[PDB]
Amino acid sequence: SHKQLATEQYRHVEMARELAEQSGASSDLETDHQAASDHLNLVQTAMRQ
Amino acid sequence: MKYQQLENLECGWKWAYLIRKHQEGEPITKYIENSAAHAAVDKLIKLESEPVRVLEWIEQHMNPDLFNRMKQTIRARRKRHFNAEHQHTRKKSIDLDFPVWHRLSALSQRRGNTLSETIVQLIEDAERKEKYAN
Amino acid sequence: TIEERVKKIIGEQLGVKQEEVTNNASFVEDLGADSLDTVELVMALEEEFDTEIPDEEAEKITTVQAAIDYIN
Amino acid sequence: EMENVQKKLRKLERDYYQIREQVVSAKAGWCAVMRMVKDNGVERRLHRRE
Amino acid sequence: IQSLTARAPVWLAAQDTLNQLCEQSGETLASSNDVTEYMQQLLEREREAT
DNA sequence: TGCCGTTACAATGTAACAGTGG
DNA sequence: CCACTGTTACATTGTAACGGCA
Ligand SMILES: *P(=O)(O)OCC(C)(C)[C@@H](O)C(=O)NCCC(=O)NCCS
Repeated sequence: SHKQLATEQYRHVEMARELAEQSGASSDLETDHQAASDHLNLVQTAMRQ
Repeated sequence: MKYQQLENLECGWKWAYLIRKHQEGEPITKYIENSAAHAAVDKLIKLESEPVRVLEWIEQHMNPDLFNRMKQTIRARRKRHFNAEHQHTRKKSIDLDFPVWHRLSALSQRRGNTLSETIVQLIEDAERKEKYAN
Repeated sequence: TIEERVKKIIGEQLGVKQEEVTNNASFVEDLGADSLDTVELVMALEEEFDTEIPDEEAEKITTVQAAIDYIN
Repeated sequence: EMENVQKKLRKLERDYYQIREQVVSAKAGWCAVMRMVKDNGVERRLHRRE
Repeated sequence: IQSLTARAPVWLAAQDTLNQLCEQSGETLASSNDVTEYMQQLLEREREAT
């Protein structure tokens, strides 16, 4: 059980790392989508005028 | 019933206890007259090496007021005899200065725990505080 | 020195004295300790040093010298 | 959930520790009695393996 | 294993009794027939000594 | 209830350590 | 040095009071 728990801890660490990677990806996507919304707004405005 | 009772052992215990009490001056027998008491004590003294007859001796001449004390003494003797086999089941006796004991007993009564449980909890909390700081 | 632990415990676990054990000999057959006795010896060594020894490492202590070799 | 199992492992470890002192003390006590009883007492008299 | 364990104590007590009985004699017994011839020799020695 | 384990004491005896002064 | 004293950490035995259980 000691070896099993240590190995499960290592597996847990690996999944935590990959989800940290996904969190970073989400932040980058958030920046990109902010830019996209700005572009949409711009376009809208342009259309109106 | 947790500890099995052995006759040739508990009877020797009872004989030794009664001889000790008699040597200490306790009135072993129910006979106020000194002659009958001495005769019964002599019967007991010569009765050594006998469980099946020391039990009968107790049933017949034992002082009524010592029955409870003898019973609880034998209970404690049995428990200690069975617990003294293994280290973890033994008990360690210490002496505590009166203020320290007073505070510890105050805590134990307050929390409803025994002295052992109270000290175990306190030591665990001390270790936890160490880890908190460390 | 610290080896005085091992060379003591071994004797206390096998009935031999401090000098009786020879580094060239083997516990399994040259000391008279059978499987159970050797298990007891290794487990007492584990207890003394407040450490752990898995089965695999533990099986390589059949010789006298090994008892210190893994220790020091 | 797994931290609870880690604590249970610590409990099992302390139980193992306790059993280990019991066993080592038993063997320490045994040593001397074997040494004395090897004066032909243990050959067949005491060791009533039955 | 449990069947053998149940059988064990009887066999062990038997072995101990037989070993004591044979060692008391100069001979070591190995068969029921052999015990019978030992009985015959015992009878011969008895009928002589008497 | 009466037995039975269990706790928390009390009283006394000892070994071991630390002090103190001759 | 050495002896005698003070102290701590036990052991050993006994007892009263709770609480569980038939
Ligand atoms: P040997 O006749 O002295 O018997 C030794 C033994 C089988 C009783 C036992 O102590 C032993 O040596 N077992 C080998 C190790 C083992 O089985 N480990 C199990 C770990 S879960």
